[PDB]
Amino acid sequence: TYKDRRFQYILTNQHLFIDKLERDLHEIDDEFKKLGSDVKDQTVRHLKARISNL
Amino acid sequence: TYKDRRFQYILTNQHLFIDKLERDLHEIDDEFKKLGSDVKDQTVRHLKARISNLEGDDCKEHEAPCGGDVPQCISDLFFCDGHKDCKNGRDEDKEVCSEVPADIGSSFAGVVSWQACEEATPHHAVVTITANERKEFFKPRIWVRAILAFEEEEHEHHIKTFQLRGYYSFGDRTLALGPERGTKPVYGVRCHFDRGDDDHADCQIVNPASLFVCGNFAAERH
Amino acid sequence: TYKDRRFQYILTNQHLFIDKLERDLHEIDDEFKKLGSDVKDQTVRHLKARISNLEGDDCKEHEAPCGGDVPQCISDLFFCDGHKDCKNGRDEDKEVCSEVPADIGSSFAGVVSWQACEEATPHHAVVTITANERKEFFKPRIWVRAILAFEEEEHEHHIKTFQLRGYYSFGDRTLALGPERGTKPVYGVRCHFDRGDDDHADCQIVNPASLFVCGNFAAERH
Amino acid sequence: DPRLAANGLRLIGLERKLKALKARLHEAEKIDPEGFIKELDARVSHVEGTHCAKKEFQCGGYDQECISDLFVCDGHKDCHNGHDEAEDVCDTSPVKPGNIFSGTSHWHDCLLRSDHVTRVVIKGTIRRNYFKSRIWVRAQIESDLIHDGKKELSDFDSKGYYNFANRRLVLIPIAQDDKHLSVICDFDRGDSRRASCHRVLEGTLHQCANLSVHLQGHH
Amino acid sequence: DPRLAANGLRLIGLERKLKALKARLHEAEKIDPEGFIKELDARVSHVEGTHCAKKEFQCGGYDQECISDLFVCDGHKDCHNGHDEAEDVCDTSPVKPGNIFSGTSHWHDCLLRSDHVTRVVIKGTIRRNYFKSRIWVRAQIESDLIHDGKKELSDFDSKGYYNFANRRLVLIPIAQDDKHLSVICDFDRGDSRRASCHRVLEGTLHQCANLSVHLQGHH
Amino acid sequence: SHDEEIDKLNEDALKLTHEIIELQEKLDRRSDAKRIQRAGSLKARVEALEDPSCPDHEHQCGGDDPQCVSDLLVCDGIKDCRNGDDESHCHNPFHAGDDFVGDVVFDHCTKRRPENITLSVESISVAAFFPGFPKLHVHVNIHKETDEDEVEVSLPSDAIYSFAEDKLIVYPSEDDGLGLVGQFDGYNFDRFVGDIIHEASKEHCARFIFHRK
Amino acid sequence: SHDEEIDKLNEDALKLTHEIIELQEKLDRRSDAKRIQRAGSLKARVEALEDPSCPDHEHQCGGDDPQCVSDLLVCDGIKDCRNGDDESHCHNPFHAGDDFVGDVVFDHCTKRRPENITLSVESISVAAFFPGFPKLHVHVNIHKETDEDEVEVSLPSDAIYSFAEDKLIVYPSEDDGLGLVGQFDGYNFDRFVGDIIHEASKEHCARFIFHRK
Ligand SMILES: *[C@@H]1O[C@H](CO)[C@@H](O)[C@H](O)[C@H]1NC(C)=O
Ligand SMILES: *[C@@H]1O[C@H](CO)[C@@H](O)[C@H](O)[C@H]1NC(C)=O
Ligand SMILES: [Ca+2]
Ligand SMILES: [Ca+2]
Ligand SMILES: [Ca+2]
Ligand SMILES: [Ca+2]
Ligand SMILES: [Ca+2]
Ligand SMILES: [Ca+2]
Ligand SMILES: [Zn+2]
Ligand SMILES: [Zn+2]
Ligand SMILES: [Zn+2]
Ligand SMILES: [Zn+2]
Repeated sequence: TYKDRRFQYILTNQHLFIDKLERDLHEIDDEFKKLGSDVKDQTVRHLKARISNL
Repeated sequence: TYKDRRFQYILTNQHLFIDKLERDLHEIDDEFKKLGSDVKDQTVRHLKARISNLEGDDCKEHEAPCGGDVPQCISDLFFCDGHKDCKNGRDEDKEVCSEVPADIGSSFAGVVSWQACEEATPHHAVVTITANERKEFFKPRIWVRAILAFEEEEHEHHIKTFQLRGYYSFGDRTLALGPERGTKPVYGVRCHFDRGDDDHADCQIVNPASLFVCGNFAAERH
Repeated sequence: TYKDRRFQYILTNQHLFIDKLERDLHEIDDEFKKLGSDVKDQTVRHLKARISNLEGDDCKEHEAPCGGDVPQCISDLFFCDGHKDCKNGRDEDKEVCSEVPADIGSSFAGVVSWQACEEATPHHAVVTITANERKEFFKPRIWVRAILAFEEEEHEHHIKTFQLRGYYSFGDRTLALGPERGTKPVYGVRCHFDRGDDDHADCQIVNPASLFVCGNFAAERH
Repeated sequence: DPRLAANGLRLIGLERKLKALKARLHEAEKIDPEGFIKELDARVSHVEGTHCAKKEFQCGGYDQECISDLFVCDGHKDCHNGHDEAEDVCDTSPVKPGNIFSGTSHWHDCLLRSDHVTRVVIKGTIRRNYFKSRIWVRAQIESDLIHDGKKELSDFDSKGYYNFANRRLVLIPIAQDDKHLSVICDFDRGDSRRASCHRVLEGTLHQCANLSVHLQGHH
Repeated sequence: DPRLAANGLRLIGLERKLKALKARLHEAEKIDPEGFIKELDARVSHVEGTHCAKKEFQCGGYDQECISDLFVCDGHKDCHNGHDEAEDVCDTSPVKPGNIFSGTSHWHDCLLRSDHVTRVVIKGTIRRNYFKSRIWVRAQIESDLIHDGKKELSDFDSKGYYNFANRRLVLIPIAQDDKHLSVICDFDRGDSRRASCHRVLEGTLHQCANLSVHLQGHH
Repeated sequence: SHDEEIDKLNEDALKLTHEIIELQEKLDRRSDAKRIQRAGSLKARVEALEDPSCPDHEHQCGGDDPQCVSDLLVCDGIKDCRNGDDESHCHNPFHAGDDFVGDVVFDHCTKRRPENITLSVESISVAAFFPGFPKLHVHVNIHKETDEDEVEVSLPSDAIYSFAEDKLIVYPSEDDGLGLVGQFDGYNFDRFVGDIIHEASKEHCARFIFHRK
Repeated sequence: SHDEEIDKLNEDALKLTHEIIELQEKLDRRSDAKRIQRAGSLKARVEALEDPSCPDHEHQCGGDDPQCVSDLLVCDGIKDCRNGDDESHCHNPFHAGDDFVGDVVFDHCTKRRPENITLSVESISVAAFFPGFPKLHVHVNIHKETDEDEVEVSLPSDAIYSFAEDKLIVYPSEDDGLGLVGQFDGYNFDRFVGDIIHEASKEHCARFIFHRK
């Protein structure tokens, strides 16, 4: 039929839109990962300890 | 606004749909490319030529076929003389009457299997057209001066060269060569251009007198 | 019915509209075809080659240009020997190292303007490679045996033939020929394949000793 | 949504079209121009014959040079044009193990069988690096015989060789005195997929059956 | 009307497209690949020069044969390759009567004029059938001079010839002692539409002005 | 904005339409009926050069698994080939009303020695119980104008078409042993070779190349 | 019926779309910017081989009606050519942030004798009252690794671009007479030849081929 292909046409490019969004999300997340990292809890513990001692 | 983002939402995933379609098209086209290819027009021309030769013709000595849809045989002496003697005019066709196989500088070479005369093993032979003349009152022949030469080893250093004169006949598609005036009747050459083009020929190195075949080479234009 | 004829009425003059569009398209396309054509790739190749030759190179004797985007000069003896000596590897390019200009059966012909040695008027000269050898331990040269012959009138019948030996150098793009072993130092030939292909060359018929130019011909592969 | 909707309809149309074209691919694969011409070249070349002796290999197609078939695909360039080592010539896929050639055997001598399926099943190949001129083939020959009302398989183990020069597979029955006839196949159809075969007596090469196999292949 | 209407919209789209393409034709005509290459060939060939004497015509482009320019386009094949009678060579349209070549004259001798328009107007041609090597041209030379605040036309009647071999139009002033300088144009741009000209003194060929005409043509 | 973007959309869509139809055109060129036909004609010439694959009165089913089948069993509505080839030839090249015009190749036996012969098909009778050999009523039309006279002729004749042999057999209508036999290429069907043969000596004495008019 | 006919319509319409876009593609190929550029480059080589058409310090307006105009009047916002050529060159190949990498052709005067030189454009200052000669601040970056050491350098330098000559002039930053001059093809603008010249002897002692990175 034709109406079936219209409905399927809507479904098809909502999944496409979701896929685009997913790709964009991955780009942004990848961009965020290149902001260094958080710090080793041991480095912080030892730093705090050194300050305390001083 | 919101309506703007709805419109933009429709635009965005029509382009997405187009992109998907494009990718799918590329897949299908790639799948089609892996179905081999079409064929070299030379391979087909030569195949058709070989079939034609195997089929032969009902022509008499001193006749040649006109070619075409309705078979007709006419004289050697009637090809390319400016008057249409074939019912379909093929004896004056521009391709049939190609004077390229007898052009100055034309050289046809190939490896020779000998059967007599020369006791050497298979080497190249080259025949080179050095001069030509096509008389305007008698156009069905091109008179040519040629040179037959043999490929010989780096050690020989005493190469053999035979000067020839003869003609190219359009209907026969034949280059016929014999000894030049006063030059010791050693060799003659018979080349038949039957591969469907002006660039390949079946040659025999013969005795000028008996036309006895001394050797054969498949000639190719270089 | 009537509704059927309305639907059919719509179909009928959409096909009519398509037909009009097709006719208009054909008009426009026909108008576009009358804007000349594109150019023969050979004419462009040869033009580029002529420009390149006029530009020259900063190479020394026994050097040849590598070609390419960053100019570099390397030895005659380094072209096509299996090791890349050019920064861009051009001295081992498959086109540069084409051994076609020295192929057995290759013949290059053209009309000669003489300036000495021969007092005849402009006729053809043909030089035909009859043999070759490319030593595997020394690949930058192809050693060739050739024959220089002259086009002479139907009345002469005593043609002159000169047997030559020499080499083809890839970097130089040069076919250099001199007298065969023990054959009277009369003529040598220098052909330069500088038209951008393996099919045309600027030749001089020279004295083997002095390299003095006796005559020039524009050679073409037949 | 102005005519944006219309364009959407166009896009559905294009999707439909693409689907249809992809469907046409199956039918398009049934046409092999290059292979057709290769077949005709083979058949014509057979009608022509050659000027070479038996056990000789003619170099080019038009070319006049002959070579011993003991030098064909041996790793050494023997033809002036190197045809004896060309890839088409030296293709080893007619006897690639796993290949199952099937065809109808038509008997007209020796045995009184009606027309029936035969399979040549390539089981193994050995190609000595010191003698590449030939491939030593081991194969199973199976025949579906509807002998006595019911069906019955008649199979035997066999061994022989594929010779590149004449494109010929010879299989004689391994230690099978039991009246199993040899098979000789010629891959003379321009490819490595079809062969013109015969069931023959090994000693005399007398042809007892006509057999034409094609690869098909997958049981 | 299902999606028939949509298809109708598509058709309007195609109509619009066609209109646009037809519009692009004008801009497409401004590009002449073949003519561009012919121009470059001309200019390069000029830089190269030739090995021929003056008053000689070199046959091909690479070709070594020379011919007298009295034999060029005379109706007889004189070149081994017949180039001296070729259509491009023998084209008579540079001096087709009705042609109006216009250009800017830049003076640097003889006269003290500022830059100004000059027209070479071809008025007639005679080509004897017994001597086709040259075309005898009659033409009008017009110059727009803004001499004294206001504009004034300076024109004179002239006569000369177009020589095919060197593609040169020579026009000397008809009985014009009145200090009108001759004009010499070379159609050296690969076409019959543009020419590199000079205003010269007839006796000495001294160049008093640089002038480059193009056909344009229609008053 | 709301027009520039829409126009860019329409444009990309047109370009996609173009690329798609391009693929389709490759597909079409590959399977072009005329090309397949020409291929068949070529293959047929080759087959003519080869030794017959079948006994004198049989039919080669063809295919990658060849088979021979009696000529009398071709196109009788019963599948005898394992590939059913005998039952798919079955399109008669002649339809009531068809004209074929043949030009002379050689000729040394016909009465009028004409330049050309028109063969007109007038009717076709196909027995339902024997469809493999349709019967035709045709007219052989000749028009020869010599010096002494102008002669025109329209000879009604009976014919049979053999699907097995792709061959038209026209039985003579006049008082000479002269029959017309049209051999079809196998693939063309718009051209046949018309040999004129003595019904008795089997001697082949004339040949015309016929084309569908 | 009402679907078969519609489908045939859609089909004919697709085929029309294809033919139309084909015409468009011919049009596009003819006017392809890259092709026109290459043509310009070729023409430029030819022009280089010819005698200069203009006095030492002037600019050829070009066209079918040539004209010479002072180099100081090119790209100053006032039309001096009759065809306005002096006022349409005016696109600076260098933008702030551009990198060009040049590979050595020959070299016998530079300090480090490097394989390659990166020229980085850092800023551009265009005087509104004198736009024909933009001033650039660029850095010449070299990185040479020998046996004894590894040397890296980034020499800040001042430059001028001449629209009249399609030429970048980089004034030396170190204590040698060594300046860099980049000649543009006239049509490329993604590649220039960088000659190194003694500010004094005018001697040309090094050449690098620079490409836009
Ligand atoms: C038959 O032949 C004559 C010439 O011999 C010609 O005038 C006539 O038109 C021809 N008819 C056809 C159909 O060829
Ligand atoms: C410069 O050349 C060296 C090799 O000599 C290479 O490793 C480096 O990447 C090059 N730098 C650039 C930007 O070309
Ligand atoms: Ca004739
Ligand atoms: Ca090297
Ligand atoms: Ca070998
Ligand atoms: Ca002349
Ligand atoms: Ca049947
Ligand atoms: Ca200005
Ligand atoms: Zn059949
Ligand atoms: Zn009747
Ligand atoms: Zn400019
Ligand atoms: Zn800085």
